[PDB]
Amino acid sequence: SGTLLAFDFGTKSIGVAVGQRITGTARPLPAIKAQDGTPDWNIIERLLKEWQPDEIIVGLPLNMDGTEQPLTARARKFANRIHGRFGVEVKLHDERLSTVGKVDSASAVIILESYFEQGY
Repeated sequence: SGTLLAFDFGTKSIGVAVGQRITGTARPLPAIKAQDGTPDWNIIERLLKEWQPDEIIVGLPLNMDGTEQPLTARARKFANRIHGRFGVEVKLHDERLSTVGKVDSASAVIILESYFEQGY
């Protein structure tokens, strides 16, 4: 299909974006609340049945030198649980970021756009 979902892990909120390869674009969906990084999996399940993504992307936050940040490990755990519970291919995409509703998903849109621009 060329349809993809991206998630921006957070402990209180997880951003969501849906993207289309055919048109090469990404757009935000309403963020998902989390309780210490745990969402209401029914929401994630609904998104997967509704969009049938060819694969899903999860941002792997790192430092500008590529070292791991505090959330890196949680982000990864989150990524494995999606894959584990749903079987869809999940891909971690290095989120190299620096210290410088759908609006709460802005970071998920950037993660997905970057993933397309880098040729993945």
